[PDB]
Amino acid sequence: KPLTPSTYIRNLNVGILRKLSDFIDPQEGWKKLAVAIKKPSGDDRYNQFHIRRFEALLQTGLSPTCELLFDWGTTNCTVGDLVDLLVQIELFAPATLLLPDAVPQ
Repeated sequence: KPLTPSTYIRNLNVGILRKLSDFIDPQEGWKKLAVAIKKPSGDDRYNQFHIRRFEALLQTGLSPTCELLFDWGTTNCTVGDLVDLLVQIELFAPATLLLPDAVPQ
């Protein structure tokens, strides 16, 4: 089904998750995203030790972006939330992957 801002991250299909990984895992994109995600209190959702755990996934050939999205997706955050964060951290390519109309041009 076509993505909308309301789609939950936990419902994204394998294909889109893998492609998001291709855009976000390189060049510490996943770490920019991980640091940017806030709890409702405004506090960081992920501390340095959470981030180190995601980092260690490279190198068993695993994707930190996937782990991050799987974990964060347990909060019922949405494609809209993710696109806001991607625009904020200037990872425009995966933003356009998900919601091309939501991206500043």
